[PDB]
Amino acid sequence: TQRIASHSHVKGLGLDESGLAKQAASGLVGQENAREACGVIVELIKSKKMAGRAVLLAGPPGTGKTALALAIAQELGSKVPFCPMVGSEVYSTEIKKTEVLMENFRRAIGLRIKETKEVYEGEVTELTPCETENPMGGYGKTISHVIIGLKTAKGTKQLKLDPSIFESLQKERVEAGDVIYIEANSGAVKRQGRCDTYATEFDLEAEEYVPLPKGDVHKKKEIIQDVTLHDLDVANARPQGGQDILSMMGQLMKPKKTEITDKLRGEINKVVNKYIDQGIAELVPGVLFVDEVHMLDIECFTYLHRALESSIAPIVIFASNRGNCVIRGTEDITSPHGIPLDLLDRVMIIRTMLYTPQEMKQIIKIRAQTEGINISEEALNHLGEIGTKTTLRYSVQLLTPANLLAKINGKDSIEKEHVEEISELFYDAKSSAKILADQQ
Amino acid sequence: DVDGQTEVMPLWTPPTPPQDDSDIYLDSVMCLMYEATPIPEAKLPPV
Amino acid sequence: ITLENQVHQRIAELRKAGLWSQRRLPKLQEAPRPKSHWDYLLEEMQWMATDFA
Amino acid sequence: GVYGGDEVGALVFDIGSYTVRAGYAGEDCPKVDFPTAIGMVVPTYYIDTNALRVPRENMEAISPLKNGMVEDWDSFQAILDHTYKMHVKSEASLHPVLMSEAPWNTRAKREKLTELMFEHYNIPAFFLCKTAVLTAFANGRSTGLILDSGATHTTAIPVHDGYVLQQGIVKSPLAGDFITMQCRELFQEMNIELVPPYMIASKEAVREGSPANWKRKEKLPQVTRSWHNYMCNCVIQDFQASVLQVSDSTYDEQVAAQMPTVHYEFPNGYNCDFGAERLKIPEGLFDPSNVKGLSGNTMLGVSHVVTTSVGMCDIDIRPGLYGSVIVAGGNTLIQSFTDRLNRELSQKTPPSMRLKLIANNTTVERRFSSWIGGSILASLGTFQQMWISKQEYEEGGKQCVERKCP
Amino acid sequence: TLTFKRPEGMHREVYALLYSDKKDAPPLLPSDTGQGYRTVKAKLGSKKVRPWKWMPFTNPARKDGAMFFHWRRAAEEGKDYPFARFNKTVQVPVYSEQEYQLYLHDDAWTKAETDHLFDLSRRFDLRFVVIHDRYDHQQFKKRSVEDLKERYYHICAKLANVRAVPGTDLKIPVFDAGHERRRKEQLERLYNRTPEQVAEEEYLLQELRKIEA
Amino acid sequence: DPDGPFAFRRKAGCQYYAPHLDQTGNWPWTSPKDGGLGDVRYRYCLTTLTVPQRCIGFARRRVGRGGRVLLDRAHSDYDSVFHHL
Repeated sequence: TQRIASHSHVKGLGLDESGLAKQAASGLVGQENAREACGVIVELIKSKKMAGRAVLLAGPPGTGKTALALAIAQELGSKVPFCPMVGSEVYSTEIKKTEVLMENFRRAIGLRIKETKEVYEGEVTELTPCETENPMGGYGKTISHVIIGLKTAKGTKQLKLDPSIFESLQKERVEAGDVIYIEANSGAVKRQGRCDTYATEFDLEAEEYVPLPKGDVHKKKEIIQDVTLHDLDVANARPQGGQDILSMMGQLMKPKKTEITDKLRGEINKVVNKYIDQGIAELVPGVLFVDEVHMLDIECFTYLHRALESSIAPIVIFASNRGNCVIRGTEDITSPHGIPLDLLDRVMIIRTMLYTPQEMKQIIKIRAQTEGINISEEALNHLGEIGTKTTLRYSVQLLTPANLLAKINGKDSIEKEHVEEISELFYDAKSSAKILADQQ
Repeated sequence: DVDGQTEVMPLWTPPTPPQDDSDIYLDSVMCLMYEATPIPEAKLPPV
Repeated sequence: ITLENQVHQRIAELRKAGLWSQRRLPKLQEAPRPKSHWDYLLEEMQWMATDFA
Repeated sequence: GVYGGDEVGALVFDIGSYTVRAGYAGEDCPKVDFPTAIGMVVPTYYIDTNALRVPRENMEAISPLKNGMVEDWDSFQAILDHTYKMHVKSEASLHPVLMSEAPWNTRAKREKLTELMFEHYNIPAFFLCKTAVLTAFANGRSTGLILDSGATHTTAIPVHDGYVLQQGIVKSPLAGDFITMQCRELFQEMNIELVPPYMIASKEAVREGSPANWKRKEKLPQVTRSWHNYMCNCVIQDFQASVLQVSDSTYDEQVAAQMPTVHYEFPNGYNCDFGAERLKIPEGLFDPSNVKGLSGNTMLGVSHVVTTSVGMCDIDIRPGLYGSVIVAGGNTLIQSFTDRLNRELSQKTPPSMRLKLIANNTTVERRFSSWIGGSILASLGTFQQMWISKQEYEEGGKQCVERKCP
Repeated sequence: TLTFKRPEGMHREVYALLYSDKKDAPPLLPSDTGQGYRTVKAKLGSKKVRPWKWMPFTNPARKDGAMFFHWRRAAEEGKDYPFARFNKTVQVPVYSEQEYQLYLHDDAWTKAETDHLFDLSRRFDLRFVVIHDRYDHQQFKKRSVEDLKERYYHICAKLANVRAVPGTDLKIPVFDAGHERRRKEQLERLYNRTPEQVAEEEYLLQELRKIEA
Repeated sequence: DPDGPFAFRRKAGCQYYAPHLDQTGNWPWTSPKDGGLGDVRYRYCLTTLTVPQRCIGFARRRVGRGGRVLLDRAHSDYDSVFHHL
């Protein structure tokens, strides 16, 4: 089976068609107001009209604010990009902090390129030149066409090509029985190999007797590939051409990250707009999720002031649990959520609440179902009491050890005795901290 | 087709003689005017 | 609308006369029979006629 | 398990008034097809076209058949001897024979035929089947109405489960011979002297409607009137096959006159373009009441023959008859015969019954359906118990054919 | 491995006995040498045919023991003919003259008529239309209908079955001849309608169709 | 007597076949379910061969004389579409 993670039970926000929140749906329970707000945010993202609008998820630890951001990802599907990052990831040794943020801003903007081409392929059979003697003058022998006959699986057809193909034709070194590839706009020939009909208990060739292709001799191919703007920046910044010595020199010296200039960003935006206008590309603006945003420096926040005001920027989701805490990079400046007030004015704040014991019990039952665990009612009630006493996440963590303990004892379900034993083998942070006074 | 439900192409073979006995004979001409199977107990008259 | 009762009345006359084809009597089921030699011969005849054509 | 068919070395003979069809079972067409009419000199017999068409003194021309049944057994025996010697080219004691017979053949002729084949030719096995059943079998049908328009008769024969329903048969004499007589009357009306090919030594081309320019052979022997009439009818049959055409709807003279003409050249070089008269002549098959000099309005058209035959059958099988109308015979090969028949039957069949004519319009399928059905039947492995054996004949005599060949 | 297609996305199929249309393409026959003889020269050359022979055979379910000839492999000479397994006979009852005295002739039938009926039933496998066609109406009067023969065959079979079995009861061989007679009479009365009456029925059915919906 | 003499007076122990009222019947062959019994041995269906010759259109499988298995074929107006489909 697939491995079970902390947020694997989350499948969506569980909202009505009207956008109101069900009490329990899609793996989430409670946080109805926050989930309704997240519903509004997914509608905002799907509208694709807005750039740089930002959201802060704020509340105590364990209130599922990380889960709501992942629920937003599930509602949007795999088409829309969703870039998760931690605030501590900006501290790179290779590039400056503001470059890391801009790389992740661009990673969240997607692009579907839908280029089309039409081709001809199959086994060559003719290599037949036409002839008309003279080019209306003093003459030897003139061809005026080249007849090329292809057959692959469905049938056979003859093509009277331009005579100019002949140079490229022996440049590719084709002969009868080979199989080729020719593109319609350019007429550029490419040799793929020769058919498997001259194979099957011959073998011994590096070219491979490539099999006789399936389908019609004439094909129209529609290729769709998904790509981010950061991928375009990285690809266009480098000299990838192997024919230059400095490219293969790049192999030995380390290919570190580099601080991409705004000129390249502008040119890539220009060509992307040209592709969009001409109809070859479709833009898919996405989401950047910055959890543990309090770890960022004052420089990072002050750069985000400009970055969020851009017309190119994606929707950004921040998450924090700090109270009135000192801003990193400052000496003594306190602010709510460990974030400056100037950035806090630029975000819409979604509050998350502490859970009731019934909600804790319901979440514990959901996690037990997700982990493939059968738990009795009294065991579930005792585990909910433990979660009320210590923490939801701690009580959730005790399910799998208790199930293992029951399996060791031959039983198929968790009773109260197993959770009681596990709660004394393992300790929570508060109980251990009280013990630290005893053991200094 | 759909989620499975595979079919095998029929083969017209010679009459392949019988084993044991069964109600095999069917008057194809009578099927031009009447159904192939008898009416169930939805017959309206009691008797 | 007034001729609806007339339409019902004329249909009743046809039913009494036995001319209403929707009220045909059903075919009595005779005793079932296993297929005989001649039936298999006719099946083989159909098969061979298709082969010939 | 089992296998498919089985081939047993059988022969199939289908003898009509116009031609004799014969061959080996398992083949899809008759091997040979030569005229049934033969010469007699008195007796010495001349059979097949190469010997028949040569003029000869005092040679009469006859047929062995009358009303689809054998009358002259010596001529029939001569035809069979010729077929075995010159065409089949094999000894008769080795090959089973399946023979076609008329639907209305009497018992005595069946007994006489069985006695002939077993005692004279010493064949090892014999079977006798009717034309309609084999015509149905050639099209893969066990039930259906056979419409056979040959030379002598136009007959509707209902068939059900491989058996002819004899009480549903309707015979009419309006067939190819009647059409030949009407063509003779037409040429007499047009003052067209008909010269058969044997009298012509040479000819010269002439204009439309002008007198012929031809030289008569001087070395001819004096020939009987029967052979001369047969030779003339051979010309008129080509005229039938070429020129005649059935009207798609009921004949109107003003509509047929506007149709394009058809050119025909006679053997002596006389030629003319034929107009509405080529469509007026075959209309008598469908509406004989308007025919000139015909004996009374009592006789039936082809469509009325079909409907009368179907109506004389049991009500349960009439859907199966109208749902398979199998048209057969050489006289049905006149142009637009089948379309006219289909339209007329559609106008007369009840709407509750679906009408379906079998697609059969080729010379081979129309003329040789009975032979093809005989070959099919003799090729079945299930059929091989149904032969009358020589032992069965010697034990039970010639009467066993009534029990074994219904 | 090998695919045939009956798609929902196009949704059509055709049926035919011999062929659908004169424009139908010819069938595809098996062949080994389609790719040339040199492609398969070793495969054929590494094998030798089993001999065949033109040979006598017996028992197609014949009573006379006559031996006909056919082509089969020479190793298969003494095998019984496969097609004899098709020789299935209809189970028509038989009776003696003593037993006929309780199949008593109704003062309408005779012993000769009943024997003629059962002979035709045995010969034609209870195809009662064919038996009716072949019935000797001249010697035994116009019985006709097919129901008066079906019902007498079936009552004789019911009485015979009741005699010979120590105890039973029988449902479906209770032949209701009057129902069949009325059915065929109704079918005949519908058959002989003129086209105006059929048009009248169509008009009335269309009126019911339009007024009920 | 609504139906006159032709009322369906049932008899005990008998079984009955209903008539075709909505659509006229037809044979087992040349006859889909839109008209008659569709015995599948007479049915042609789209078919594809492992040798690269494509969809051959509508076809049945039939055993011929000699034990040889053949493929019948039926004309369609969309055969040009079934080819390069």
